[PDB]
Amino acid sequence: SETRTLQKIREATQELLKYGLLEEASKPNLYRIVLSHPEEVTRILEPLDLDIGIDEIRGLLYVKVRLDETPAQDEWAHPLVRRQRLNLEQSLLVAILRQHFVAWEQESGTGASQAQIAIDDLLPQLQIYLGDPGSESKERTRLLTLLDQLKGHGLVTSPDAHERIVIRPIIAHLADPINLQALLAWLREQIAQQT
Amino acid sequence: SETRTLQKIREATQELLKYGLLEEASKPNLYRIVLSHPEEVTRILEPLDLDIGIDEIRGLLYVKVRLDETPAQDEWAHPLVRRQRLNLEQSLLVAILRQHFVAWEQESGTGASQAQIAIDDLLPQLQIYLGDPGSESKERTRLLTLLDQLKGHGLVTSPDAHERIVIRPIIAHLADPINLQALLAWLREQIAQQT
Amino acid sequence: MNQVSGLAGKESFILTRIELFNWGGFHGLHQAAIHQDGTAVIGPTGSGKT
Amino acid sequence: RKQEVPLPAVGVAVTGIPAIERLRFKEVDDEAEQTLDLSNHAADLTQIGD
Amino acid sequence: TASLSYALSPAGSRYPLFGTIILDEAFSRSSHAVAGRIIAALREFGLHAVFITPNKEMRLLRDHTRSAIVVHRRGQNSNMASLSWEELERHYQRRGNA
Amino acid sequence: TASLSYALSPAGSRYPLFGTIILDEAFSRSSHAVAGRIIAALREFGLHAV
Repeated sequence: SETRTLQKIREATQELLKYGLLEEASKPNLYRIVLSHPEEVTRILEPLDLDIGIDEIRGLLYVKVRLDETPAQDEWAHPLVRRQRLNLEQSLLVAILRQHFVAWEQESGTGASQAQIAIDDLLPQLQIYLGDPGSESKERTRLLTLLDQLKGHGLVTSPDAHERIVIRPIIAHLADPINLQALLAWLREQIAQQT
Repeated sequence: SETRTLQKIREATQELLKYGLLEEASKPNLYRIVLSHPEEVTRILEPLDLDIGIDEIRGLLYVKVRLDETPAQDEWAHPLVRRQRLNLEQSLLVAILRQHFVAWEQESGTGASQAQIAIDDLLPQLQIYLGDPGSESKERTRLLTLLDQLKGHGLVTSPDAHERIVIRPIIAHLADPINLQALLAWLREQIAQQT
Repeated sequence: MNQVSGLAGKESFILTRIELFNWGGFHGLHQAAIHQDGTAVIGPTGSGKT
Repeated sequence: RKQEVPLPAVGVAVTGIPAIERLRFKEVDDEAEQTLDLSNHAADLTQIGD
Repeated sequence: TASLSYALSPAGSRYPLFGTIILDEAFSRSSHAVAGRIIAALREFGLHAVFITPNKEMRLLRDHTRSAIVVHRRGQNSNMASLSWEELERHYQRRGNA
Repeated sequence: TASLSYALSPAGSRYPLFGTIILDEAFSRSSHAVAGRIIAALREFGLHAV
């Protein structure tokens, strides 16, 4: 009569949805489970228009909005995606983060999600763009506020005791060549009208 | 590679997951569709341990954890459905609205279109058990705030154009109306004794 | 009949006590004693037996 | 220049699914008296009709 | 009853370590002889037993039990008591004259 | 019994045209006075009972 999906699959898929992504070094069991039935996963999510990418070389999985039967769309407009779209202020930090991530990867390898940075290093970087309001309290406040927003999108762990943070590797799949290209195009478009 | 679920069913599913509800008053054609295709629905939901409960009298579809019987933890724990315990004000309003729905269906039968209830009478009813924060303005403001929160849970409409409101048939299936009525009678008796 | 009564108390835990408190209609604390050699129970419909 | 860009949507979690079961109501404490009563009472006394 | 008795008899014993059993509507479907057949089988199986009835067919209960537990309702209140058959007989006789 | 009287009686006549009813294990679990009250219900409905 009934054909209950593998309860293990049910656990793994429901967890993965609960967090939007899923990292091996943290929760390897459901991670492997989804690796075991990526097709079943997909068909489970397909009605929802949610689809799973994969990164074995770093130990990651995650959802990403499908683009079918209402072509393309601004993905974020989907009902189920649960947060407000990134905003180029965030993106300004995002680029810096990605730079550090790839730089550390290109010298420690791809064998860990432990790409780390100290908050104070960011300060000069933003200081150039967001300027220098000359009060560490204001700038560091805004810095942590940005970081908070990002952890809301899951990209970066919040500060630890040592004022150091771990970049979540999902960052990489956000700072895509293709997506970066669409972004640079739209940004040059903005430049052309700002002038 | 894979075929794709019927677009209408995917639409109804996604809406029902955003709002836990689908209704003849909101997506009536989706309502007809899902009624003709409930097996598809439940099949989609069951990997997530989700399943709809239905109400054809009141034209309401709604969700409900599908987990099985005799769990290891006496009550279900579900990775997605986080639980809330409402503040007394909200719970009281819900009990009020619940007995309101019950009375309306008592006098008008089951499924009869709800009559609208006036903020003008609500503020008294809140006054019955809540005293006074300092002004009628504060009473009305917090009443509308809690009504907003309730509409957030989909149990009521928005404050209408005439400072009345309408009840959502989801009330017909709250968690435990016995908790509501015990508290309501206890509250009125307590105030009657205190005065 | 009586042989099993000897088996009772010797070989097995024979019930002679019950205490209840605000259970069903039994308000306050009640208690009735079973008899270690067989006991009946009797009362009108809906009196707290079940 | 708080302006939204069309970056990809990766890490889209879903949670807080609005299921009615998640609702629970305030634990309104009622402390009319303490639970000190224990007596056996005469509620185990017998008197019955026809 | 047989399955229960053997199940309750620990290893190295044929009789139920937990001797007591409950029987609601003890005999609400059988006549006293057949009910007595149950009585014989049950008791023979090493079982200490308790029996219930909705105020019906008291005779067999008096025959093969030593006491009763009288329970009466009053409004919403339930009341219990444990008596021997003879005190109940005296109480009944006190009612009989009326 | 109320429903069976409903079904068995067209409008107008105070009694159903078929007045007989059969009861297996009639009263097998009702206290004596409870059985009497059920009987009274039968009589109120005005039926010939077995």
